Amino acid sequence: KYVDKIHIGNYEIDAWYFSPFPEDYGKQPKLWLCEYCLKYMKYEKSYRFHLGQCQWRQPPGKEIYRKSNISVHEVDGKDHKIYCQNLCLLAKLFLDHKTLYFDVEPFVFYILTEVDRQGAHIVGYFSKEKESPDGNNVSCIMILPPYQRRGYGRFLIAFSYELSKLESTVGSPEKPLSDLGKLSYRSYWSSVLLENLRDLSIKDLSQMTSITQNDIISTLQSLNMVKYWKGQHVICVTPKLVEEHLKSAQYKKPPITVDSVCLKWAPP
Ligand SMILES: Cc1cc(-n2cccn2)cc(C(=O)NNS(=O)(=O)c2ccccc2)c1F
Ligand code: NA
Ligand SMILES: [Zn+2]
Repeated sequence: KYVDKIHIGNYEIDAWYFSPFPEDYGKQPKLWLCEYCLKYMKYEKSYRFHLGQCQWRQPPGKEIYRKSNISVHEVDGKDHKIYCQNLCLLAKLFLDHKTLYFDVEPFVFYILTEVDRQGAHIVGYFSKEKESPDGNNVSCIMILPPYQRRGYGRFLIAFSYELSKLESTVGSPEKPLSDLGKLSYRSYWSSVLLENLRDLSIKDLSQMTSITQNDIISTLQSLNMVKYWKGQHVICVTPKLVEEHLKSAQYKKPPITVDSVCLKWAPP
């Protein structure tokens, strides 16, 4: 019997996939997580006791982003081993293709939190290899289900690439991307490419955004905005074909914007 339902903060959330919590925790009906330190418990009474004991009101690590009540925390797998393992155990409940939850030292995690008077509440996260050989600026990305399809996920993609802009490199998410993930990247890419051509070689669109050319190209093929000439992909679009696509219904909700002004990060 596996964990199938968590209680975290003020939400109960059904599980989507199997997550390797220790067998004693699995056999429980419900798992109870401190929304700040991510400690998981088997009983409401231990949960309730911890709630009055817990002194954490925010994630560990450094607050590298803060605009309004949106915040992002940098947490190093090496410096916060237990926390990051709980994080991956939580994320595995909603990621089919994540395979890594105890070997956290090679990774750095970026926690997205929403702040109120009581504290900074975890919305989602993405992981990132300290040293990625395949040039992957994202390993796993996860938005908690009650926060999905409301901007936070795209915000993390943007934030992932702004760190890519500060390291002077291009990066692509590791694969396979989940179903919600595939649709969120194509949408982000489309929106960033379209609003760069309303405002260029493919190699230029690749350095101005740190999007890999394959991701640029494949998105432009999805828009029918690229011609092929003797083995080469060429952007072909009129400013009108950028503007209809840009104002089509899909790009109408006001996103949460990464204001680089408010990003207190420096490359290693
Ligand atoms: C990468 C990613 C992953 C997950 N996820 C995976 C497992 C569990 N969750 C959820 C989201 C998401 O929340 N997408 N919706 S969105 O942020 O509002 C949004 C709006 C416009 C354009 C692009 C996105 C997401 F982006
Ligand atoms: Na649910
Ligand atoms: Zn705690």
